[PDB]
Amino acid sequence: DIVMTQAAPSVPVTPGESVSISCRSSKSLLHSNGNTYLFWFLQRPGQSPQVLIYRMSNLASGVPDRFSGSGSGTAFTLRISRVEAEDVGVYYCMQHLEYPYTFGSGTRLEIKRTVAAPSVFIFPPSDEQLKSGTASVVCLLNNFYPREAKVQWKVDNALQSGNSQESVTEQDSKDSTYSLSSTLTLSKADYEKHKVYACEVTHQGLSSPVTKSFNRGE
Amino acid sequence: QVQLQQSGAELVRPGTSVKVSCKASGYAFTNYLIEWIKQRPGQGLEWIGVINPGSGGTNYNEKFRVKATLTADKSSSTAYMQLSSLTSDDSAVYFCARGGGYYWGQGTLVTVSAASTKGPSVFPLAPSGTAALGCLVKDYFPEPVTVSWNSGALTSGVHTFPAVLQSSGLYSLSSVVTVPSSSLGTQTYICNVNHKPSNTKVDKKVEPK
Repeated sequence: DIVMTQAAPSVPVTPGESVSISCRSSKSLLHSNGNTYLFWFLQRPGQSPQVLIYRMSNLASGVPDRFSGSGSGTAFTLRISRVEAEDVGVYYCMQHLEYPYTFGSGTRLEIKRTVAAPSVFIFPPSDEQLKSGTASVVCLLNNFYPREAKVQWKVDNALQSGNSQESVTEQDSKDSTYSLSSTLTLSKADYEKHKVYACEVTHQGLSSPVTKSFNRGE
Repeated sequence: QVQLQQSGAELVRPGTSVKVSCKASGYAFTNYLIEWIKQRPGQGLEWIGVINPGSGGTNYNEKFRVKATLTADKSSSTAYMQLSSLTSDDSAVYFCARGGGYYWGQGTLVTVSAASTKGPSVFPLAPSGTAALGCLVKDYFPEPVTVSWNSGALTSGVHTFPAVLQSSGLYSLSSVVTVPSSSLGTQTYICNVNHKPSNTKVDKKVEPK
């Protein structure tokens, strides 16, 4: 088969600047008809892929003129000029010369915005959930940048281990931030043996960790 | 305007077969090829194969020759992909695309599992000049759950997080929204949760406690 390689799993770009995304093939994609059968696609989160460039260097119908493609037959570059916050997503190359058709592993475009510390919020378990016998304590880290952020749970000031789970959003297409939720799960019986619940957050935008907390029963 | 409409999400048992469809409209179905693509969760694109709906001719990626069968019905402008001997490795989103990749179907999620369907419990994340509130959608199977706010009227400031798979084998997700603190006494906030696999529709009002 033809192996397609994308050397960068991600590339950071400040809005307004240009970016190049590379792809390589293990065989020439040049056909004897003179065309090179290399395609570039964009895939936004939760959506189907969308074509950007066909036959290595041609802009597909309806794609902004800030996108361009070029290449040698075995090495290819997708160039995006004046990168916008909305350009976040994964860019894949694909060869359409020989069966089986094959795709590169994708390059995520990460928008480099100003560093922003998270706005932290803590939510105790609802009384509705407590009636059912379980307690979920939620810590929200909202609209921060960069992606990396650590959340530590403390119960009666004691650091927790093995009982939390985190989920992170995709980079926002307008403001270029991430949000994160951490859930600490205990039984209702164990939740009621402690008074203080806190989430401590570490992030580049904070000079020292931020803690949000509540006392059970307010 | 062209459309490739794919069949809905499928929860299917291991060892069985699943048949997904891709109905074309807005163009002459028999004049263009249909290609099939697999995307494992959080992973890249894998090409399965292609069919010419006019001739019935097919080509398969060797990796899918045993598992996949591509067919097309000219009378209903529908392309079909059947996958056999299903394993958890077949759990993925499958896309159909018109040859060349300008037009694509919306994808069909296939979950291969012997686990039972289970609807979620929805709990409020009550708000404490901006306030955050939300809903915790707990203990459901399979994916997906969708969440809207105020029947779709509230979209700004909403973040619906990816679901997490718990140790129990059940999923959970949270959806949050930030709103002006001044609105908490005058505006009703409702999270509309839909878990189509279990026919669960919950419209939970989230109030300051």
